[PDB]
Amino acid sequence: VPDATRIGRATGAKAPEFQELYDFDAAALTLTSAVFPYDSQIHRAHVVMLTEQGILTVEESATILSGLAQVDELAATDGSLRTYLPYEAALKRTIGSVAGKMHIGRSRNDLANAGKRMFLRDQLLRTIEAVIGYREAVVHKAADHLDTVMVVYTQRKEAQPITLGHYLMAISENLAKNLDRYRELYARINLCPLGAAATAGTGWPLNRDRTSALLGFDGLVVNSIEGVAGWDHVAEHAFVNAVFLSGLSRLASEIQLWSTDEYQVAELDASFAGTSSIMPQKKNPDSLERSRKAAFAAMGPLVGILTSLNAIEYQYSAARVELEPRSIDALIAATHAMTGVVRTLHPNKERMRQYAAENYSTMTDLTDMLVRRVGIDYREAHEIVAHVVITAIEKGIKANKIGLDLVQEAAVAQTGAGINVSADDIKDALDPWQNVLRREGKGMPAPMSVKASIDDAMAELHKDRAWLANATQALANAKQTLADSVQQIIQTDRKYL
Amino acid sequence: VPDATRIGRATGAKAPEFQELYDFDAAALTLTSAVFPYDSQIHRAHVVMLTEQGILTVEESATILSGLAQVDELAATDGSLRTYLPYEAALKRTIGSVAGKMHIGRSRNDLANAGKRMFLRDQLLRTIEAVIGYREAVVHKAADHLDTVMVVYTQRKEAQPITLGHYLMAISENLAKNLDRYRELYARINLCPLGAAATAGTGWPLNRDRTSALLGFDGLVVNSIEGVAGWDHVAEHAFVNAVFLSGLSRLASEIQLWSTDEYQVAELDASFAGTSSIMPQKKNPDSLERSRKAAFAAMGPLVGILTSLNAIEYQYSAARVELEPRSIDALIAATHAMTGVVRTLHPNKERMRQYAAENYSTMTDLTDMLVRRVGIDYREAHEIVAHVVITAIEKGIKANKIGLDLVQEAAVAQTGAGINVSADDIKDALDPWQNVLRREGKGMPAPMSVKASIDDAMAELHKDRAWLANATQALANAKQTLADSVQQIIQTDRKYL
Amino acid sequence: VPDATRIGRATGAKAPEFQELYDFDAAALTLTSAVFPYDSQIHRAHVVMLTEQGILTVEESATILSGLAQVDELAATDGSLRTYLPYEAALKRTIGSVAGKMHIGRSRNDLANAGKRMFLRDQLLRTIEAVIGYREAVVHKAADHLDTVMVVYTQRKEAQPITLGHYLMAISENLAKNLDRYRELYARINLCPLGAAATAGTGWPLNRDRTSALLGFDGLVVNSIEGVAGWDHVAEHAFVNAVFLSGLSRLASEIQLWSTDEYQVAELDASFAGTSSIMPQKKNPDSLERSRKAAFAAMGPLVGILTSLNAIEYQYSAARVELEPRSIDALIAATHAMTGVVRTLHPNKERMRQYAAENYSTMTDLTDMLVRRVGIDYREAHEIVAHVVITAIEKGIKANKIGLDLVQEAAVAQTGAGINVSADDIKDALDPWQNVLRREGKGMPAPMSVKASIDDAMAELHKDRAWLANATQALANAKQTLADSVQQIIQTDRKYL
Amino acid sequence: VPDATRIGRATGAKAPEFQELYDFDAAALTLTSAVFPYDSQIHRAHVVMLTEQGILTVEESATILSGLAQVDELAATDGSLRTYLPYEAALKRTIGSVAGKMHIGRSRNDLANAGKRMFLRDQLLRTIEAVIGYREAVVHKAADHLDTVMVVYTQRKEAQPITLGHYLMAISENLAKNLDRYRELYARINLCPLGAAATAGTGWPLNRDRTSALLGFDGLVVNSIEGVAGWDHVAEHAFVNAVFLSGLSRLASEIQLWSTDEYQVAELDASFAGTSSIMPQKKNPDSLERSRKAAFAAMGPLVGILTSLNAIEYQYSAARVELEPRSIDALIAATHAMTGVVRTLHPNKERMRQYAAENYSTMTDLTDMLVRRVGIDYREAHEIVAHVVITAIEKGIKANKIGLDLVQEAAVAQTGAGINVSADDIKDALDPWQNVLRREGKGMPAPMSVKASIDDAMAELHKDRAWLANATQALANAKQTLADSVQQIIQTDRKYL
Repeated sequence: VPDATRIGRATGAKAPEFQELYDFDAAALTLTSAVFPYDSQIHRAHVVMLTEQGILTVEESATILSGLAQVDELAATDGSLRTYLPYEAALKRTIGSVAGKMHIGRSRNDLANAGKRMFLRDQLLRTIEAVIGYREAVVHKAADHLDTVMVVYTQRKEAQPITLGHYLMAISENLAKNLDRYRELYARINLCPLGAAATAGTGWPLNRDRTSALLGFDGLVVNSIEGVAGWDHVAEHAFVNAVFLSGLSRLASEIQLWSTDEYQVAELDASFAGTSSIMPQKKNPDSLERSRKAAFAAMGPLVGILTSLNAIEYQYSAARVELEPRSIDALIAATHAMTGVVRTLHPNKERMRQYAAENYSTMTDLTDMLVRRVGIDYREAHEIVAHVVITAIEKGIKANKIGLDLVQEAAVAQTGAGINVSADDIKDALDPWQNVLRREGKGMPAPMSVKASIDDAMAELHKDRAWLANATQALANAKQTLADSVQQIIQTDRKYL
Repeated sequence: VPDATRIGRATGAKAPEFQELYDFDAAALTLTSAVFPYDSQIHRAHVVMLTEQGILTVEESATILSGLAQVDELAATDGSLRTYLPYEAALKRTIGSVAGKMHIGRSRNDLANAGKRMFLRDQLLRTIEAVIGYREAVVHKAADHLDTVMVVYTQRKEAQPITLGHYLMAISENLAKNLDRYRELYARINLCPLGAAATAGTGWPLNRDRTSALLGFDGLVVNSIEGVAGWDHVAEHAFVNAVFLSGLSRLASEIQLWSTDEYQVAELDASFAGTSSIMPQKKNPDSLERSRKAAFAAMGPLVGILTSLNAIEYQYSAARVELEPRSIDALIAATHAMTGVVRTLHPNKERMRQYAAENYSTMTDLTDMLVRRVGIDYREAHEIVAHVVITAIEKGIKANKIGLDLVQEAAVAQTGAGINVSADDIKDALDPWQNVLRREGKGMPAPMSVKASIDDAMAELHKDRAWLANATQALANAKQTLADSVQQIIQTDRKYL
Repeated sequence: VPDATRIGRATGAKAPEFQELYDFDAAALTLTSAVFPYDSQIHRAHVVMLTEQGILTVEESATILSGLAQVDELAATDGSLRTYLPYEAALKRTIGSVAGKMHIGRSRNDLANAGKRMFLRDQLLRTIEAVIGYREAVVHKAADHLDTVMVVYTQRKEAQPITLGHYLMAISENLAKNLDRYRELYARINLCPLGAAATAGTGWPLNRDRTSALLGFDGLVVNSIEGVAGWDHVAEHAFVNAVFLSGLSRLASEIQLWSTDEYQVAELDASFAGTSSIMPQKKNPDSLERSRKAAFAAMGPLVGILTSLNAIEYQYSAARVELEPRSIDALIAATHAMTGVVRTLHPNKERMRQYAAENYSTMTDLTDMLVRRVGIDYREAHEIVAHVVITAIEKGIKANKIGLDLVQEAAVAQTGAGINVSADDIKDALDPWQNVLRREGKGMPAPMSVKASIDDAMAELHKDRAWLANATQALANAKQTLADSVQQIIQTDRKYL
Repeated sequence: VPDATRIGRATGAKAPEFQELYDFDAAALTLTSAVFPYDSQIHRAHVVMLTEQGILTVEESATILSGLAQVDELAATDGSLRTYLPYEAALKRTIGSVAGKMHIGRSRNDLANAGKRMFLRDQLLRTIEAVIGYREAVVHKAADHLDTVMVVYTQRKEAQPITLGHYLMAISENLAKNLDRYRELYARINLCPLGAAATAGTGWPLNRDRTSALLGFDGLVVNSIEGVAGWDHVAEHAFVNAVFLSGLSRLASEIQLWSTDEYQVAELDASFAGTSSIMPQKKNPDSLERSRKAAFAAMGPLVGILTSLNAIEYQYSAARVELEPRSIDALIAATHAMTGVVRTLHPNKERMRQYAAENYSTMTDLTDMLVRRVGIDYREAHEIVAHVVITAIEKGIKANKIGLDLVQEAAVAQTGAGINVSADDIKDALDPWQNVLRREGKGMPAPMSVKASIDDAMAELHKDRAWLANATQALANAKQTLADSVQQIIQTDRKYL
């Protein structure tokens, strides 16, 4: 059965990144189902530590640890066993009374806090990976468009000449700082609240550093109230999602205006556009609009979370709003989709050059030139060139046909004085590619300037990937160390007692 | 004329920190008036740099720089001269045509972006100072209450025994991470977008590193689009305010429940409470409620800013919502007020000890004890002690009068079996101060454990102050260097030409 | 298998209304799956109208209408057939080319707009029903507590004596105005945008009034742009949910403070409370806190929707945020839960009377009495009674033991003058039940005053139910008329051609 | 001194409506200063009623009422006398002890609640007036553009031909429903909570209907808790502002795209555009962007208010966020500005007709035609016409040059079959003005259809104005009745005692 939406101008298949936008909603787990595997890790690491502290005998420990494996498999099909007390009770039906001892010196409060942190931890690494993939597409694309002269806009009005590479490296710098936000957040998420128990700790001599290490954390949430009452990292995760997607919305909006029937300076790749069920001519920006809709929706969780924190005391509370899997799934899908839009975007280079040359974005260089040559102040030069534009529009003269006669009229009509400049000066000022070549300082659109910041982004991307790799490898190490300690106890009990 | 609100039980004056809450609203500047002094700094630093680059002659430079001083003084009483173009025009009326040359290679876009950053920069240091003052009061107060036994709550129900020092050190840990957020933000605020001009730079050979250094920045916003289109730091500043104040709201809510007529475990200092104009008995928590109202209002700017970013392209845009002075003024007033509430809070130690001993917060230790002594699993022990509570309530027995007979009944009625524990074990378990002494791991309420994290917070506060001092001193250095360079040009022109 | 959470003090089963809070999240449909049955109604009504307009022959119509039945059944298990174009294509595989003609003069834009309206329509009636059930429990409960003297609070400080019936009738008045909001909204939701097609109508001679009537609408969205671009009713639905649940959060917070270990003026019914997995004494207000969490989350959709509307033009747009089934499901569950909390709430009448008599909420009547008897101004009387309270607290005198000596001291110590009142006046003023009986104006807690507004709420509830019944019956009528017209065409084609 | 921003292409003065956007921020009152005149009305009406109830002697009443006049004048320059207790104390310094008796049976709680309602009441009428002025400009403008053929957009892609009048009447229908929202809100704002006193009424025999009538209310907030705890009308006022401005943002965004350098289908009037301080060619849409920024900011108050309601009990609370004067002032300025933008907008009719004829918005009529003539299903016809567009773009054929050869190619290349239609059918289908004339059902762009809904909007606007007039006149009547009753008492005391 074919894809019934790939009709008319929607040729080929949806790009896989484009399809994500339609799939994540119905495939998203509940928070309960997504956190549940991490709770089971906590059960194992907590029991291991209880064993190493002499609170559980090695017999008791091995019986429990083997029960968790059995119950974990039951809960794969029985959703009711995914909250703690149903889980504990089913473990008691599987190995008996000893099951209850896995909760010594522990609570649902610090269990839930740790499990949700572990879930948000992986989803944070999942996000950093996607945001790195987003930046790479952006930077790779910039490197191919150092010569693609085009206008930049301000207030949705043509401003000055630049290049597509210049524009894309603004997104790279936006994404670099969003990656810092995410890494900063990670340091506060990857703290372990286990050992806080209900909110006040326990008399049982737990080793909180041990449970924290086995579960992949880089440190502890020290104070026990903060361990269960702390939620600011949930609000911050929601925020960074919101702020990052707002920049993604702006790019998607920028590209959507580029690809209007009236601009026609860019065209979406067919694999990222849909059609209309009624209007055959439509090549619709469904990818851009559905991506932005995910950006708008990220406002919701952030507001919900902060409202819930403003409404309570500094306590554990069941009234606090969560950051849900479906919210992150939406962020990932949009990020993947815009990664694809950017990689496959088709710039219409000739109409780009045309707008830059004809629609008066070069007037600033005409103004600056009068100031460089005849030495008038900028406000006066600006007033003359304004008259030039006003007159040229009235007379239908495109910017690149503006000449000496017209510049002389405006100076006269505005100051009574002529102005001492040559036809060649005007010609230089009105050449959009020279507008680019002259803007060669740090962060400006000249090729050697944009290439320089691309090289910097290359070096920064290598560090981004390195940070991601070390963080991913660290969690894998602790996960492997935990699985070893678990088999160690199960085999020790099997052989020596 | 006396303060007509200090009547009835509202004895003495309002605490000055309490009065701030009523004064900041009517005293708050507009964004235009608050940013305007920083724009004038930018005019000076930008002109200095234009001079050092040979774009302005030293004569032109000195004439401009002297004009800014004159116009700055005019604008102290003429509000209309506080936006750029009115300012430029009044400088032209004061020194003539040369005034226009101060805008060479510059725009209102990067001017405004830099000026607002400078304003938010100082207000960020102002906030860190207040948040440090908030943490100091919290930690100083904790150090005096290592022995103040009291219950901690979860879900607004008495949970386990702790101390006031333990509770306050949860706030200290919350504030430490909010200080990290603010310092992380500072690094992104203290970047200079000047040199971006409209959005694309300029042909004029500016030294952007020079203007950035003279104005106190630690680096550049490199890409020129990001220089004018970047706003994520405004949204992040709004967020950290929102999240930090949400924790402040929770403490104020915690203290407000403490000081209810029904709890009576704490009392606000008279200088932080008001009365009722109708009900003479009221000692009202106006300080707490008005502080929380500031926390709720901080939701607004954050949402407004992110909405505006979701609604535009990646451009300079006049449609973006600002972070207003009055919003920060509200944060500061609430922070100062809660600094005062915490310092002067009166804990009712005896009723604190009473609740801890009588209202069953010690039952967990009774449960843990059965598990330590007779070795039953925790779920079974928990079921027995639950029956103990149910029966003791039915019979009006306070927790600390629970004895061997009752524990034996419940075990029998629940398991058919007696339970092998002594009267002295039960007595230990039910002593609320021993509940505290036994919770002696990291982050737990035992005095030696709370004293340990106080010492850590002492060391962290010293670093907080050091970071603040270095950051404040750096801006003062650059401000002094700028003022010197300005006088240098004015005196060079006066003597040699 | 028993409910593993019903342990300790959590005796019996969860109340069914309480269980809803834990079930709705995993059971909630996607917007696609919830709107899909209504789209199929639209297909039928649209085709019927096309037939009555002579755009489809009766043969074509019957073939289509029979295909929809077949495809509807396929889509019950094939989720992919629940968006339009997959559905149309599968109808074409089932009856052939004629399938395409069901889309004549129609678009996905006005189809989706109408289908979502129909979904929100039923969910709005579902909400009004639940909110009526909420008000009935509130009013029924008030009628049983005209004598339950208790203090009302302001700023979480005891204010004046009232009764539980008085308090509950404030909620009834809050709910009456929320029912008006919902009915006002309904009139704007129940308008039909079908006939707008893409956004501009069509040349095909549709009868829009006909399609609107067959689908249960009370009128048209007239202008065709408004038909597809209109979304304000989605934002308003989100808002009323948010504002109504905020009042529900406040009641749940009110009851949660009532049921603290320190207040003890009310107790949740065991079927609406949980326990702790660690602390056996806990009787936790899970119902209240989880209900409030739904109130906080309703902030999200509202903000998401309005953000999306602020970010677009006045057009159809795929970027607009929806009101999702899971959001409404949360509202319903919380409303049902608080309906149960209110019905089964256990007021502790004796401790209610005790607080009212001892904790100084009667001082206003003491103040008013001095003004009635000796004729001093209220500010002076208020200052005397304030001194009375201050002294009585210092000396440990409960309010109801305040006598003539004390009142005379305070007047002397404050004015130098005695005060001409009798021991019996003071005794009257300090009797909390007389405080109630004297507050007998409109809306005040005296029994005859509260009974009067209960009778009014009875009459209003009868009208609420009548409006609901007429609105439900109207949709059922149109649904039946539609099903008849569909069978009419299928049988006409079967017999005569 | 001239307006230094009216330079370059910013010719003439700012339109006064445009200037409002820059003035309201610095001119906005605090909530305290804006509510204060209404509090003084309440003092008068409350005292009058106390007199009519025999609680005050006519001597006492006249002394008070004359004092309020004196103190009102003092508070015009002394801001400290604008909150209640400072005001009462200064009235006591002016007429003596009797001043205190004006507060009998009253509180700051119901005083503040009523005063803020009165303030929001007038500001609501102020808003309805502005929104009516907005709709009139929209409808007046539509009536002049029944022939202005232009494309409508969906997803920012050209959709189908319409007219400017058709588009504007979508805004009129949006505004009609926003006027209903505002009138619905008004009925809940114009209820009087006075008589509730602290929260529970009073023993003093007040006539609440009397005070309510003298102050212009149409009814009472009956229950006394609801009288002081009720805030839902504040949240609803914030919402309707937010939702209405979101529609205003969308129009401003629509017009801003119209007026891009690339669309050029509309141009802002010079009096509603600014220029750039650097780029002389800029004709910037400052009016549109600053209007949208007001729409985004209206998100803030709404969120702040609902957060504060979610964070408290159902009580009077000083923690509730207000709707501030500056928020409404922003709404009014934007509404006035867009009223001016719409009235003075310059449509470029020829380029409008050009886009409609050349850029393929007529393809739906080409598709519908194949279905009408040869009877193929819509999906097949749609696939053929899609191929037509794809081929015509490839070959550079504008829509209106599409002919029989091309249509025949596509049918063949897509179905193998030719298609039985004439050159004249195709020509009809591709004529954009006939696309309009054929869309002649309810709400469609045909002139006789748009003229019909203009006549309806005319009739609705007359009713809008009538409702506004009756509501304004009613408040003026009660204000005059109050002023009479006040002079009555002052003159009665002067003559007879």
